[PDB]
Amino acid sequence: SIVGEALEYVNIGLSHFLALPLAQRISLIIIIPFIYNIVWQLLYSLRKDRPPLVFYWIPWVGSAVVYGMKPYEFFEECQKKYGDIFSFVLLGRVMTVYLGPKGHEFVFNAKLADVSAEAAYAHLTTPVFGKGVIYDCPNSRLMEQKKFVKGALTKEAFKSYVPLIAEEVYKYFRDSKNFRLNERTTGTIDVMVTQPEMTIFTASRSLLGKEMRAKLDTDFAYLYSDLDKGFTPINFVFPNLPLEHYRKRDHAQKAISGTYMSLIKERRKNNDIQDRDLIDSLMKNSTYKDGVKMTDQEIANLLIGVLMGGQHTSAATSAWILLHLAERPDVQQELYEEQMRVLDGGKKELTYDLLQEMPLLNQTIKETLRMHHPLHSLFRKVMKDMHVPNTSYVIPAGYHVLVSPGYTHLRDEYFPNAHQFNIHRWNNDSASSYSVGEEVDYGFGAISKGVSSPYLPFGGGRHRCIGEHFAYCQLGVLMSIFIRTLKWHYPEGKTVPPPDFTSMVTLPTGPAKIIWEKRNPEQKIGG
Ligand code: HEM
Ligand SMILES: O=C(NC[C@](O)(Cn1cncn1)c1ccc(F)cc1F)c1ccc(-c2ccc(OC(F)(F)F)cc2)cc1
Ligand SMILES: CCCCCCCCCCCCO[C@@H]1O[C@H](CO)[C@@H](O[C@H]2O[C@H](CO)[C@@H](O)[C@H](O)[C@H]2O)[C@H](O)[C@H]1O
Repeated sequence: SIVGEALEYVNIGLSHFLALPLAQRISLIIIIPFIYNIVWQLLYSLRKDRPPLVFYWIPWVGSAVVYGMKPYEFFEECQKKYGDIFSFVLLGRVMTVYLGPKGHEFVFNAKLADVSAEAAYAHLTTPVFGKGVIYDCPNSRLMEQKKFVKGALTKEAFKSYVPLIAEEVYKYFRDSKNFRLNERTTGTIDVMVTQPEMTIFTASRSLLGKEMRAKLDTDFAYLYSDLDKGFTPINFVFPNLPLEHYRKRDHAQKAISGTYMSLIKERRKNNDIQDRDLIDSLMKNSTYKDGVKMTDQEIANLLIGVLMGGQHTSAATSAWILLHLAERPDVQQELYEEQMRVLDGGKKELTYDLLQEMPLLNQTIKETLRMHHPLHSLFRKVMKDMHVPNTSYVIPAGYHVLVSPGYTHLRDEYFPNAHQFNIHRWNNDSASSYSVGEEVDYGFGAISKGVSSPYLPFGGGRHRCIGEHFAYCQLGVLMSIFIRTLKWHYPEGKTVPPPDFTSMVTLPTGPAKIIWEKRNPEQKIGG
């Protein structure tokens, strides 16, 4: 039994390792994890209680590069080889993807005990929004925060928002250097300049109120830019680095939330709390069901998060709407005729109810969100082992699950000719979304119990979006006015750009320029 002499040579070998020249040591510090990673994958591949794991060369990094550049093309290749459930390594994390409607069910309807959104997202959002809200709090708090925000998102609220949003659009056409319709009949714009600007102007005026919109006409607007630059997927890896980008971000968060808090405290002092905006609403309705009240700081931080999330999804979407219509004068013409019919040649004022009578306009939004889901991947951290039904698979705690309704939006099996933009695929189905059957309430209102729809621009289950009707209201007013006021087209040789999958939303790669011209060159915008 010469295991003793073998154990002596183990200790001897461990000693001889340290006497290697330093280059051989570093070389061994690199070659040994690499070889072990390959060996580990080969062994892992033997497992039958695990989904197939995408092979990768660089330890820790995994498939990060190819996933980040072209996630849908990555998914399609993986789907061909391995089917609908497969894992990949992403910067030290194991991501289990479940494609298609069954994956929507597996992730969006997973048990609260099994998965955690806030554990996946906290580092992404908390340094931008501030503490105590959205993902920096337990799920039950998030549920009620969504309930609070929904209280300012009623039909009656949208009826008041429409003329406010319309006013802001017309003001932008009049005053922005990108347009100046009283002085120019044609111009060239970068839609990733105009649309983020129009989106924050319209959303601040309606959700935040006249005071906070007024602020955007000052140097305070630079704080919003500074905060917007902090809203980036780099926060997943580097939420805080001692650089200037980060300190500009933190400073802006303090100053913007400070501005909101100043208005909040001034309103309470003056007893000036009406039903004007989301701030009024949160001042009157922000008590959790255990009787704890949101602080003024948490109210402000929630306002930041709502406005920032709504900012990126909606600005990206109206950019894509403009870009797809720039090569589709037929759609512009069809939309214009609908406007003339619904609004009696323009003699009728746009109202929230009339927006509902504009199916083609709404189908255009719907179809843009099919082809351009602003969020290509949604994440949950796995908290308890999950059995994948009808498989032998178990997804262990410490893994992440990734769901991608945006991938299914682009599958021919569910949307024939899925890479053609065609608003008429939605004829007699112009609703922003539809609960086909039974409903459930997680704390913010009854929503569809099933999430099997191949079309889920707004997600589903407890984390489902509550801004869908605001987004359609905002996008609808904005596009109604764009269509009635302008025609637009591409400069020669340009077409729809491909998306940027490394940004917070799948926005178009730039510079994405269109040329506009006034339908009525003599139309003037008053005020
Ligand atoms: C076209 C516009 C929009 C799209 C496509 C969209 C999409 C989504 C999606 C897919 C989710 C689910 C996220 C997940 O499961 O991880 C979500 C959540 C949410 N969205 Fe939106 N959104 C849009 C606009 C807005 C707007 C305008 C607001 C606010 C006014 C908003 C506020 C929220 C909130 C509060 C949540 C809940 C997050 C959670 O429960 O974890 N969204 N949105
Ligand atoms: O903002 C994100 N998720 C919060 C969000 O739901 C966004 N949102 C939804 N509705 C409106 N905004 C949210 C909810 C409530 C709020 F109040 C504020 C919010 F903001 C998100 C952003 C980027 C990625 C992402 C993932 C992978 C990726 O690819 C990679 F890794 F870079 F390669 C790129 C981006 C995922 C989620
Ligand atoms: C015969 C004539 C008389 C018939 C009666 C007609 C009643 C008309 C009143 C309709 C009610 C709408 O009036 C009021 O609108 C505001 C929006 O401005 C809604 O307000 C809602 O949105 C605002 C703004 O986001 C939030 O601040 C607020 O917390 C929320 O409740 C009120 O909830 C609603 O009560």
